[PDB]
Amino acid sequence: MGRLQEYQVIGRHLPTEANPNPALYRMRIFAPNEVVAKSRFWYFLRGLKKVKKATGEIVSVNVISEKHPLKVKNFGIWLRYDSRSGTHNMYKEYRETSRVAAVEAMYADMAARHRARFRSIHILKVVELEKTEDVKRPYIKQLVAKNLSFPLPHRVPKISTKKIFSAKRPSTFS
Amino acid sequence: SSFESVVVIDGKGHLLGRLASIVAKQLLSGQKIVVVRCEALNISGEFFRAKLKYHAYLRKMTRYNPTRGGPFHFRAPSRIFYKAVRGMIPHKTARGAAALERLKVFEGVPPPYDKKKKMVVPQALRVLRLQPGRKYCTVGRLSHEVGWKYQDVVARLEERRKAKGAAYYERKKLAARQLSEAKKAAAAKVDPKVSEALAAYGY
Amino acid sequence: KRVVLLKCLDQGVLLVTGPFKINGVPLRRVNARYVIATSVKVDLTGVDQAKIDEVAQPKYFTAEKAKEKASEEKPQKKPVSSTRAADQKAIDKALIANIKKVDMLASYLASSFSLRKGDKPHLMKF
Amino acid sequence: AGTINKPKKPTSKRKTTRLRAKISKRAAEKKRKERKLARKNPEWRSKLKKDPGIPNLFPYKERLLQQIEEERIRRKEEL
Amino acid sequence: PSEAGHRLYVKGRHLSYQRGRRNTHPKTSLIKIEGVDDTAAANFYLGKRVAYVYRAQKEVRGTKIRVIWGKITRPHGNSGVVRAKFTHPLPARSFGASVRIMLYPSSI
Amino acid sequence: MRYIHSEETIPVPENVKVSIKSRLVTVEGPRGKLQKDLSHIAVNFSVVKKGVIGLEIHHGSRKDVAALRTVRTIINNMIIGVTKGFKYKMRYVYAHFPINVNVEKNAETGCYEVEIRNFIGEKIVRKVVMAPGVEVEISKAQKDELILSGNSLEAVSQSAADIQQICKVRNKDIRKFLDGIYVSEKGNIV
Amino acid sequence: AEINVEATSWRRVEVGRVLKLENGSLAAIVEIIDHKRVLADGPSSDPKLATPRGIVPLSRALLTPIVIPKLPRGARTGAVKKAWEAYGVDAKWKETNWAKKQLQQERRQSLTDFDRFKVMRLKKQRRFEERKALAKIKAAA
RNA sequence: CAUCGGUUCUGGCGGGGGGAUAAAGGCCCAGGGAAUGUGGCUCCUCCGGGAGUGUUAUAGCCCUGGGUGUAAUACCCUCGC
RNA sequence: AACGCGACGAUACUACCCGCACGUUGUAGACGUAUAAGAAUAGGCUCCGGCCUCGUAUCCUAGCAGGCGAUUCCUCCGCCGGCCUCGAAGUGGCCGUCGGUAAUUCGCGUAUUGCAAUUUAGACACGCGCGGGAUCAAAUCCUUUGCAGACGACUUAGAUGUG
Repeated sequence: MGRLQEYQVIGRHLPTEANPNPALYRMRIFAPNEVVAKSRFWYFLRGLKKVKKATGEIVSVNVISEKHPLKVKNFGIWLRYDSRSGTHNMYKEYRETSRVAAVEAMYADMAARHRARFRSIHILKVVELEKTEDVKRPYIKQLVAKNLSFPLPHRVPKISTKKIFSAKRPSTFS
Repeated sequence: SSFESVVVIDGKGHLLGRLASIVAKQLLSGQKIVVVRCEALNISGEFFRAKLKYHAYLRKMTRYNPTRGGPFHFRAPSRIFYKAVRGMIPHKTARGAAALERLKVFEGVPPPYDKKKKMVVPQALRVLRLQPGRKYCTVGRLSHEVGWKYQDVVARLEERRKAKGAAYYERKKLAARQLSEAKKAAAAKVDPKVSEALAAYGY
Repeated sequence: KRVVLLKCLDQGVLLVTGPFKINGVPLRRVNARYVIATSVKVDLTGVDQAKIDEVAQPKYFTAEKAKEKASEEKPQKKPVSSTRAADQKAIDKALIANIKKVDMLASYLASSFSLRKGDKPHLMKF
Repeated sequence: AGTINKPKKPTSKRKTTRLRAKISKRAAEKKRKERKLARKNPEWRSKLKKDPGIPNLFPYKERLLQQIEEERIRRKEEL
Repeated sequence: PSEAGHRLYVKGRHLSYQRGRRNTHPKTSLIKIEGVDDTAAANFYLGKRVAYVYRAQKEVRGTKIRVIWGKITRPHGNSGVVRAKFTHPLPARSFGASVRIMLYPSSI
Repeated sequence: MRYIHSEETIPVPENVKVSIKSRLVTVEGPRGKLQKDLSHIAVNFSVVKKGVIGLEIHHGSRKDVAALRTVRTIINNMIIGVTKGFKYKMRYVYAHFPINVNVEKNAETGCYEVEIRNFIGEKIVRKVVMAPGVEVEISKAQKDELILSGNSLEAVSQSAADIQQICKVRNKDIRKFLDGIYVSEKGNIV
Repeated sequence: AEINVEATSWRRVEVGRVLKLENGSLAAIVEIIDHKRVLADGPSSDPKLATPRGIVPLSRALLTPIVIPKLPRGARTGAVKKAWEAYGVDAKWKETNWAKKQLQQERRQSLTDFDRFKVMRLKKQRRFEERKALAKIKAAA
């Protein structure tokens, strides 16, 4: 859902006389910016603990960048989405180069295939498949095969949309 | 983008609505358009849907007097394309009428358009637009099934035109071959300084 | 036409010459907003800057204009002043001598410029 | 059916303003009525929600169960 | 003899006025310049002088040819169409007619 | 799901000569020559091994993968047709009125022509013209049997179906009136 | 079993296949992500043909006939550079007709008005000899 | 046309700051590991290539720590021309 | 189709045709208003060697809006005539004469439109002209007919006859 960045958001309850050192809660949140990241932090924290924004504070917001954005990786995402019936689990896999790109591909795929919006999807886990034996979806298993080489038949050539007329009928073989 | 005196378009392999939209925009911009071979135009979707749509068009007729005011249903592919273009132009104004006077549509390639350059529009070509596996049809088949009477005459005139074009093509091949031998012969007489300067300039 | 710039005057005016024997443009004033500067540059070595400044004097061209207009208004050519002709020759002798060294430059200056089909002024290099 | 050779009267998708306004008002009245019947509805409703659980095709479900069991033992030892 | 042309201008077509869907404003005109297909190409011809040349009936001051003068102000859209302002608004009948975009005033 | 690669194999015997150009299959054999236009299905042909034709689809869906089986069976049936041929034996049975079948070969059209007479005593004379390449004979070994032979399975089976459909009883009980011409045996000539 | 199959033969995307991007630079596929994107690295010494390592969409790339032979999958920039200088990808690209067309395009767009005039004059001078040769050819045969 | 003032649209360039003092990445150093197992060895063969073995060999990859390094670049903010 | 088209016959009159002689004549709008293979797109082109993303191409493009005289070249263009050819709404090829013609180089002229002001320049159609060649026609009212008809309209007949 947009150019997403992963943030660690650490927050806590406001210190009182009973608890001078309240517990810190850290979450990894995919959001377009820090305001949305803090909003999602307060939402997920209201879903789990007796802390809201008026009674708590944000200790830290940091950006978690990808360690190796130049390495092709397989990601398994376990998610829960809310439909007309209720909340359902989905396990999906994406062959991307970063967790953020995997999450954008996830959001586009769920919007395309199940009409699920950003407001109705909970990202529960995003993990890296260390071995290719952990890959379970056949559309990624056909990509992790040995000596994968394929042609590209029927490639429509890119002709400028401002050039209306051409004197040669284009070919679709390059 | 280039302004031309007249643009001759080959209707073969083109989609009706996309070609009509592009042609109508050119006509209202002020460009003379001549579209030929309207029987070879393409409509996406398989033939029964186009037949259904044209029969639904034929169903509509004025009740009290069918000789006036009613939808006049034309069975020619050229005037089917003309109807598609006319729906995309404000034809009830003087500007739209004058835009429509800049358009000519024909079945086949009548003379002297047979000896003129015919261009194609890549934004409306069926092979470049439709996904492989999708079905399509031709406007000429629909026209023949709804009442066009000159499918065979246009056809026979097209094999005559193609035979004459084949003879022209053998002549053009001979001319190109003699031009190549002339260039190879003249490469040994032109000044090497001139040749090097042209090669450095990009020619 | 293609001319040779000699001196930049004030308020956007330029002093140019053809040379006259090359393409027919004499010593003249133009405006800098109505010219295109071609990347080629003719050497001015041998051309006398004192006479360039004498032509670049403010009343070199506009003087006696009412006199030729009143004298000429069978049609007859307006006579070129001897000062103009002598300065024209004296400036353009060394200019033609410099131009004839570079190949095809005399023919390039004698020829006129015109836009052709496909010629896009926003993509050209001059 | 001989639809292709002889089509029938078309079904118009061009809705009327009367129909649009009436449909909108009936929809709003239905929403209010279902809210009233929801407030008056005597069917039992569980406070807790039956959680769907963890998918079987998640490859690290065993490691996640290890983590949950370890944290449970740690919490029991702390308590 | 010389076998060349004498064109020192770029061709253009007068498309329409500045308008919404319904309301048109004749004070500003839209011109499609030949070969200009984007805003970066239109930026070269911002500020150039554009002339609409037409022919009248009565010969006035030695000619039957009239000129409406104007100039290019700003690009329009993304496809190289430019906006122009003239001394008098161009005729509505000239939608699709030809105009001359000259190369002056020059920054080259 | 869009499958990256799917392939099928067709073995070719030594007598069979296969020429494929622009999805136009021409199969040559001891018995004759067959030709078919498979340009309506996106298939890439190759020679993966000496005497094996390889069918492949790249980036196709499940339907595009499944169509290769139809292509494989069609080309295999063409090979079987040019090698061994196809033969449909049909029987015509009657209750009271004997059915008269006369087989000729119209030479100007170059095709066989089957003429059926005296079906349920009807005075009409039914006539079926066969597809080119289909040879019809009256079997001398058995009683009231036609034999349709050819290299094209579609042509032979369609001609047999046309013979079976042209002799159909109307406005009568099919439990009581059992007459007609029926396809008895389907097999190969060799 | 005479089998005569004349079919299309596309170029294939694979580890070692050299791509030509829209800006004119070159890259090599080091790992295939999916059927629409690849991971590529252009470690060329020439700045014009160089491409930083990263994701290349296959829509914005062209399949060159140059394939680096025996290149491991996922090899880093040092290994791809070693294979590049070992195989001589730059020289084969210069021999490729695509780069000749691109070089002709740069030579045509880098012309000034004096250059265009000289091109016209020398082209007429060459055209004189070509016209004489064509007239001689048509007269003889 | 030139030099200005008010408003505004658009293009380029030179700096500064921040984050994991970006993350990467290149080149070195020290360990560890695996296969979509490189070389080698073995077995099948249509001898075109497959199958098995094992950790770099006649390819390489991944993980961890250190140096160049206060590296560059992206992004955000900002000073000007 | 009474604002679709074709063939044919006769065409008085300034009416018809040819040549140049020009338009305060008209044109949804000349400015190089240049460019014929067909066919396929999970395949094509070729000169048979190879080539194919790419029309970002090819042709043409210099001279008082383009002169005069040479040096030089046998290239390109145009008008006529002959022979063929072109019917989808009909036009190109070859040959021959004539005229023009920087592919190379040079001389003489360009000014003064004064620092920009459409570069009045093309095509088609129309009119007024002269100077020549060609041809001497019909329709309608009226009388009549009844194959027709409210009236118009329609079928006929009216010039020497088979009236």
